[PDB]
Amino acid sequence: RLEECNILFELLTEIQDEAGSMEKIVHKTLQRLSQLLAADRCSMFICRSRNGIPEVATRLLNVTPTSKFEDNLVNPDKETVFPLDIGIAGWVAHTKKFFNIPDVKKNNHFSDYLDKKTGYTTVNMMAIPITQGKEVLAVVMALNKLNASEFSKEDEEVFKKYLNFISLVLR
Amino acid sequence: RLEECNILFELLTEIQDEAGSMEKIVHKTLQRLSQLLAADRCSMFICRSRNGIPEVATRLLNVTPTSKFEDNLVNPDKETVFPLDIGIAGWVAHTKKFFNIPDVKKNNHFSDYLDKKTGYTTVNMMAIPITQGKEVLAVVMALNKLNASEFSKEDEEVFKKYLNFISLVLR
Amino acid sequence: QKLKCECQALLQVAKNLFTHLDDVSVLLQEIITEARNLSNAEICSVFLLDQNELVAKVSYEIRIPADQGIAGHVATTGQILNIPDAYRTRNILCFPIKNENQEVIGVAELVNKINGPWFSKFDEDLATAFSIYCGISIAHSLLYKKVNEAQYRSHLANEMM
Amino acid sequence: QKLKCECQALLQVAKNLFTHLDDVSVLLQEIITEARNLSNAEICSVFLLDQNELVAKVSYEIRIPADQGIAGHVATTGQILNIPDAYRTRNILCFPIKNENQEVIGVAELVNKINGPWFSKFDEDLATAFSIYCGISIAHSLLYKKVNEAQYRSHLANEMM
Repeated sequence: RLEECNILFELLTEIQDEAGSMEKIVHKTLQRLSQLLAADRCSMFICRSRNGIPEVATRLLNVTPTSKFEDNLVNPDKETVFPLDIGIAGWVAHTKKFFNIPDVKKNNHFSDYLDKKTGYTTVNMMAIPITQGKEVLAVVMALNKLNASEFSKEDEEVFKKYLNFISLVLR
Repeated sequence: RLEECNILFELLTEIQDEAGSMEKIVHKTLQRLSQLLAADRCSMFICRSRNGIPEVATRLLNVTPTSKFEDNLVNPDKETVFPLDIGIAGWVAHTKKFFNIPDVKKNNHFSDYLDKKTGYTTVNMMAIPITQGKEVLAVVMALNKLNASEFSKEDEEVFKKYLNFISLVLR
Repeated sequence: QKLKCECQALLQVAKNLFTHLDDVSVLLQEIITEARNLSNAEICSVFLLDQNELVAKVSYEIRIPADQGIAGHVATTGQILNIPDAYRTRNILCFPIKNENQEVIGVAELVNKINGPWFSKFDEDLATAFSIYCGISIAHSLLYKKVNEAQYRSHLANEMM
Repeated sequence: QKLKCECQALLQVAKNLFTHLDDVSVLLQEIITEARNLSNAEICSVFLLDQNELVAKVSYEIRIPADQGIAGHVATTGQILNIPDAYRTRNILCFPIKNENQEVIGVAELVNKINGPWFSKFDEDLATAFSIYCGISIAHSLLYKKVNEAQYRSHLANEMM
C-alpha cells in the first residue's frame, strides 16, 4: 500500500517526544487526510460517559494541512458537549455507523449549534466512529469537500483506509 | 490563506539541516499536493541546457504521501533525458505554459518512453513549468487523479497555489 | 511540528549546559535561564541538596531543610509537583534532579506562567526531559569541582616543599 | 524527514561524545564509531595534530608528517576532501577538525562506502556537522588531560613534603 506506508512513517518522524503525542499523531494523520480528500477540514470529537450516560465533545477542530496543533486542540474548559440524541456526531456515536452525508441541511440529526457559535458553515460530511469493543472512543469527520459537490464513494475508501490507523493509535 | 500557511510552515519543520534541503522541500510540498489533489503521484523534471540546447530530465519520481525522498530522488547516473520536442514535459518547458491534460492518449506530445521503462501507466496529468525570467528551471506534474476521471478546474487552482511556493524555493 | 521543536530546543540547551561544566555557578545559572524560557516561567530558583538540606544560593546563599515546603517535599518524594493556584504569586511547577541512580541531587521550581493559567501538563514531560540534562550536568559539574579544589590544596602544599 | 533525522542523530552523538570528556582515548574511540555509522564507512581513523605532525595512534601509536598524504593535505589546507575512486580500498572522505578559531586540531578519514559508490555530497555537510562536535569535544578533552596530568605531578611532589 505504498504511499500510505510512506505518509504514515514520515508523519511519525514529525512527532516530538512530548505529550499527548498520541493526539498529535491523530492530528497529523487528519492533516494528511485533508490533503488526500481535498477536505476543507477534519475534526475529532471525543466520546466519554458519566454514570452510563455517554456524550460527545469537541477535541480537535479545524484540522488542515497548514494548521497548528495547539490551535486545533480544544481547551478542556471551552469544549462543546452533546448528548448522543443531538447532532450527526452524536448519532454516529450512538449507531456506531459510518456516514457520507452529502447535504447536512437534508439530514435531520444535523445540529447547527457549533455553526452558530463558531460562525463556520458546514455543508457535507463524512463521519466515522472509532470503537473499542462495544464502546465508542471518538468520532472523526472530514468536512466540506473543496473540489466537488460532495465526498465520493472513492473518498469513503481513503478515509476508511486511514481510520484503521487512527483507531489503532487511539488505543 | 489559513491551511496553506500551516501546511507549509509545518512541512518546513520536518526538513533536516543537511542537503540538498531545497529539493527535500520541493519533495515534501509535492507529497502534500498529492494529498490535496488526490493525485496518485507527483514528479519533477529538472530543465537544463548544453551549449544553448535545452533538455528535460527525471529528478523526482513517484512522490506520494508515504514516499521516501531517497527513493524518489533520481540517481544522476540513471536519469532519463528528453529533448524538448519529445514529451509533454518537454513541451511544457518549450512553451512555458500550464496544461491540464485529461487523457494522455489523446495528446500528441505525450511520450510513452518512461511508461515502457518504468512499467507505470500514465493517464491524465497537470503540468506546469517553473521559470526564472526567460529560462525554465523545472517542470512539475501531478499524475493520475484517483477519485475522478480527470483533474478539475478547481484542482488547477490548488496546484497553481502551491507552485508559487515551489518556484520561490527553486531559486 | 511542536514535538520536533522541543527537541531542537533541548538539543540546543543540552549543548549550552555542557559548555559550562567548568563552573557549577555559571552552569547553575544557565539551568535557570534555560529552564525559564523552555517552560516560560516568570522565575526559576534551583536547590542543590546539601546532605539533609536544600541550598539554592541563587548572589547570596540560601540554606533550608531538605524536607521543608514545596522544595522539601519534591526533594523528599523525588517526584514532580504541579500547582494551578498556589493558595505576584499564582502557580508553581517544581521538579527533582536526581543522579545516575535516581538519587534526587537538587530541585528546581518555576513560578507563574507567562501567557497562561498554569503549567501545561506538557510543561512537565518537557520539564522532566530538561531535568535529565540538569542532573547529568550538575552531577559531573560538582564532581569536577571536588577534584580541582582538592588537587589545588595538593599543590599549595607541594609548592611548600 | 531525513533532515529531521540527521539531527536527532547528531543530538544523540553530541550527547555521547560529551559523556567522555574524561577520556580522550575513549572519546577518540567514540568519534570513530559514531563517525562510521553516521556516514556508514567501512573504517574511520582519527589523527590529532601533534605540532608539525599527525598522530592517529588509533591499540598502537602512529606518527607521521602533518602535511603528508591525504591527512596531511586536509590538515594543511583545513578543508574537507572527497574521493570517488582513490586510485579493499575504493573511496575516502577525509575531514579537518579545527578549534574555536579554525585551527585544524586533528583530522579524520573514512574509507569505502557501505551500500554505495562513494560519499553522498550530503555525506560531507553531515560530516562537517559532526566535525564541529569532534573539535569541540577533543579540544576540551585534551585541555582537561593537561590539567589532571600536571595537577597530579603537583601532588606527587607535595606528598613528598
